Amino acid sequence: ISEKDRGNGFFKEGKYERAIECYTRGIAADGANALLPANRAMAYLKIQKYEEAEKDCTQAILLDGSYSKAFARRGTARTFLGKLNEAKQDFETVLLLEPGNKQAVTELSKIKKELIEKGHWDDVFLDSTQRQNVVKPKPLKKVIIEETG
Amino acid sequence: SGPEKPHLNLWLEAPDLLLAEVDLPKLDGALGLSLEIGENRLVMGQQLYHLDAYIPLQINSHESKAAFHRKRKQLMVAMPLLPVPS
Ligand SMILES: [Ca+2]
Repeated sequence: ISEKDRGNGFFKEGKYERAIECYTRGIAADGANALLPANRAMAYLKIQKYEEAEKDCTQAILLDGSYSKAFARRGTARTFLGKLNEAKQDFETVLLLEPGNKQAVTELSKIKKELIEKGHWDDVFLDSTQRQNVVKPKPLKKVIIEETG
Repeated sequence: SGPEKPHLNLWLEAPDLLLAEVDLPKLDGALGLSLEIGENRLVMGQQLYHLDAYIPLQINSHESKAAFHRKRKQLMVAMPLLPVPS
């Protein structure tokens, strides 16, 4: 009977817009619960409403500052919106709340590579946390050296 | 006299991403600087600096990129790793 439980039913059946109605009704009847906005952000993702999904995730994060799944959904949403550096900061937060989260490790590689491809070297090299994973030191390949800063 | 071996920083930013940081203070500008990356080797070559290092990891040379930071006088390398054997 819970408006969230009723919304989850439509969600399993792939009826995404009808689950949002239930999630909206559940939000307007319980603004403190962080499950409802995160659930509605997940349904927004299923219909490529990435802008609307980011706000629903931030609302959930404000309510619960440790909601790992909320950072995850905002991370994918921010990638589709192009906010790569902001997406990287979310998935690295997940990696702190859930060390070894496989979705986080995968999406972090895919993001940190596209950031370097676009030239945002400092966003990767300066904000890096894994600097302690030291690595102590056949045709060759000439790699051109662009500039930055 | 001769070319000096610079200071190198290596770490795993990701399981399949290896990052490098070479300090080149006496150097300025990417012009006249060459970088060669093999499967297990890193060659940085004007003859002010020279660095011939061996890396214990499988480097994807084709998809590797580099950049000389002018403010910090550093050469930054991004070396994606090749898929490991099953
Ligand atoms: Ca709060």
